[PDB]
Amino acid sequence: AMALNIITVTLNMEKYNFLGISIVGQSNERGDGGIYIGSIMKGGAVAADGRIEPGDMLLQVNEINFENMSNDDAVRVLREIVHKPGPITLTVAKCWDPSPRGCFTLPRS
Amino acid sequence: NIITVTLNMEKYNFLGISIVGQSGGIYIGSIMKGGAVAADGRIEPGDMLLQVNEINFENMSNDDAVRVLREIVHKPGPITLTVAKC
Amino acid sequence: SEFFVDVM
Repeated sequence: AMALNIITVTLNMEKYNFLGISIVGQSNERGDGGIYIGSIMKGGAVAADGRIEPGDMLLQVNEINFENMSNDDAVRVLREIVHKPGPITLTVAKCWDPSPRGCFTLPRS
Repeated sequence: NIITVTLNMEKYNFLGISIVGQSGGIYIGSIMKGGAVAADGRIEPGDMLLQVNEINFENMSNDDAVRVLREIVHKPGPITLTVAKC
Repeated sequence: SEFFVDVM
């Protein structure tokens, strides 16, 4: 496994009070997959920063690991986090390939 | 059942809903205690949102639909949601 | 299916 790129973005929730993203889950039979950025909407904290992009894998939010987390939990946790005031730090990977197994694996085809 | 829900938004500044996009339309994910939608009671998870204040979502991406919804909730005044019971 | 994070 190697990373194409890993970035850490601190969002000022004081200047933009909502994140402005959707999340998408991928998983296969084998437990591979994760939580990924779906849409990024203009006007939100994530769009203003400009660095996170659709298809990036969410690795961590604040101090919480998102790499082995059900969709239900990912959605609930992100809301708990947005709900309370204060900064939000998102760590994401830029993925080589958008398949469940593909974020940290170079395409072979 | 297509239902029209008028929320006067006098006592609530938010709908108290989450949205789910399907690749096609936007649907109710969950309804939160303390929002206008729960106070009304008629909308359920999995209902499809068709229009808000005469604006039709059929003509926009799911994420643009959510942006417009957010903008209309932000504007003071009553909200009318048109939903398809699923 | 995409799950919008911000509550409306």
